[PDB]
Amino acid sequence: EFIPHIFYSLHQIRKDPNNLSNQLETLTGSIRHRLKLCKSLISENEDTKDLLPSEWQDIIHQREQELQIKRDVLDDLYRKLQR
Amino acid sequence: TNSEDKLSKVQLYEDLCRYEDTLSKLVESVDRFKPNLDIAKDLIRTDEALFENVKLLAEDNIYRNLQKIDKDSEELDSKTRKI
Amino acid sequence: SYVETLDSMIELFKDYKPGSITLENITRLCQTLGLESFTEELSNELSRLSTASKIIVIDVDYNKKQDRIQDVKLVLASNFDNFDYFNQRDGEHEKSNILLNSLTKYPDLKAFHNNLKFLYLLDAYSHKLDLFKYFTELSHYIRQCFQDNCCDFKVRTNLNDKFGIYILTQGINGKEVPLAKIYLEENKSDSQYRFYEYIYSQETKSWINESAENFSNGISLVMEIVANAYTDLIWFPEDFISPELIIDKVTCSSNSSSSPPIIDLFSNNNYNSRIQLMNDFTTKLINIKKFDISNDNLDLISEILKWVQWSRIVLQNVFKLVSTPVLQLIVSEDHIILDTISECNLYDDVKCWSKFIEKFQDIVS
Repeated sequence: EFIPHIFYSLHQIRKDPNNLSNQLETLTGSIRHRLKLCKSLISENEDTKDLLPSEWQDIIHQREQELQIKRDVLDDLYRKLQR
Repeated sequence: TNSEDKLSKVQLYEDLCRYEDTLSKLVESVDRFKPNLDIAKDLIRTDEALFENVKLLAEDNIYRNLQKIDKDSEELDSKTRKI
Repeated sequence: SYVETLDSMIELFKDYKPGSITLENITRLCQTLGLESFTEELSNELSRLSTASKIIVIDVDYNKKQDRIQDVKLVLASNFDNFDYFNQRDGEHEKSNILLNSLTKYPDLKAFHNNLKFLYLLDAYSHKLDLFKYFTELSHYIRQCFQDNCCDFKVRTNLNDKFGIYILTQGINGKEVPLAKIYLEENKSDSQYRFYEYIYSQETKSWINESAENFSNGISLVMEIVANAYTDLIWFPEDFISPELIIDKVTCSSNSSSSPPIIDLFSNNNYNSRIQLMNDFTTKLINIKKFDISNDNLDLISEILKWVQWSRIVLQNVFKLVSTPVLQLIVSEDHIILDTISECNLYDDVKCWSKFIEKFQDIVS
């Protein structure tokens, strides 16, 4: 997890700038660490980057048209074979 | 090769990209010990946009259900094929 | 200028990302204001965060199972225990606690931070002037001053989970509308500015300083005009109030040409074809949001409010009616004349202003 850690470190930055430069540098390094691991984790996984809008509707339309043509041909087969 | 083209097509990829850019600007600012407000506010609004897109990704499951009904489609096709 | 810019950046960061309501963020916020803070375990299910300063003690009860604030108590170490930290709602038997509401009804710590900054201001600047006592009593003195001066204004404390003395008028629907908010602010301009106790005497019908020895330094009593918001902005004659009493002048920064919509309406020929508008203003109109009403300036509250009310009822409605696409309409600082048909001035009753606007609307429609 990097999201809550980024949030929290962000907030103690914005709450206490009066901390000595040591804490500021260390904490900024920590955020750079978290976003470095963030970009790495984005990098190795293609699926997330794909996740990271009409195509779904087109797939639904093709699925429903193939379903209805299957239903129609099965109805025709049922009607014909009963003789 | 087309994989990266598809990944660049979805908005949240650009979102992580300029979020990284904004933190790069912020770390450059703190390195110069000259914190510029606009960089930090840009960072926070970009983070918020990231998080709204994080919700927007979740409602995922529709594609998965389409995937299972697709497998149902081809298995029914194979069954009727051997018939 | 580095310190002033850094403080301005810190104020901006505090306002831009107030943080989520968590026990840790509340503790960090209190510590950032210099408040002493400790956490006690009252039970396996309940922890208390107690925060303290010179005069104020704030207990925050936290339910560990529900991840929620259960209660908030303010205690004063002053001889004055009667400080009102509840919202004034007419007809609810449950006085809703401002501090508890600021932590339970809001998504973030912004409401709580603003209320805590106000309590910390009273704490820091109270000594023999007790600002908790004086600020409580001031709401009664202002209410009396309006009764004695026949002003149709209602005084309420603590509106919408925020500390302040709110001045309300009756709106067109009998709904109460806030006109102004009175509160204490740190005097950024003069740390040597003496703030005295002024009491409204029923006997003299005037503000009096009974104890010139009772003062606080570096604090001002501020009157903020509550805009219902460019047409909803209140504009004042530049010479209406001494410039030394103006805390926040909305400078139209030099890259957007927003004259007062009033002055653009003296320049732009897009009028109702039935009205010839004549400007008789001698002064420029300025947008003022905040006034210093400290010390001898408490008499100005009634004059400022009468102007704000007259500007809303008369001026803004005249402008709205003239701006919607031959009688002479003269508009001055304190009087409006529609040829020989109707007139009204700033010193007339609200009933005369309403009758003027009704007649004006009947002619312009």
